[PDB]
Amino acid sequence: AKGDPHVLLTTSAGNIELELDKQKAPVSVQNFVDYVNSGFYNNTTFHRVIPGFMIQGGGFTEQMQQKKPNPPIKNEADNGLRNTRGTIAMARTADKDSATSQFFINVADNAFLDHGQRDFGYAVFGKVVKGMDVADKISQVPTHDVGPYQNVPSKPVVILSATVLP
Repeated sequence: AKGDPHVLLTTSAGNIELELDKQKAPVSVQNFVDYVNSGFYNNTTFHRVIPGFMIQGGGFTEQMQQKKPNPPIKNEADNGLRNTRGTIAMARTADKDSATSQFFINVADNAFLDHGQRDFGYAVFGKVVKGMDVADKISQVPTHDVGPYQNVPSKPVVILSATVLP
């Protein structure tokens, strides 16, 4: 949510500004900023976009090659932050402590993703402060299947740069 560092994602579809919650999600925020500061997210894509749900990125190139990330981090989904529209959270696999570089932006209120009695859920670590219209736009682009992935934009939506703002 409202934490401290701001990050600008400049995409081929427009700009999205993030505010990261360093107080509630210290490990997730540090992890994310290290990826941005190292240039990791430059030329990755939003490889999975689902209208009325979310858009996910930070892992693959245009050619759907997967970049090699750093080691996985502990899940901070029990920090009280919820997966409401306009928040950013960490994607992961089956194990709760499996998140690496991939993140998603909620374009709707997705409470079934929240930490709860049935599942540990997905860690929220910031919010979109500018450019939700862009996030909406990206979620609505034509998609198709590539390899084992569905909902891949037919025309790649590229993160051309990601930078921590002063």
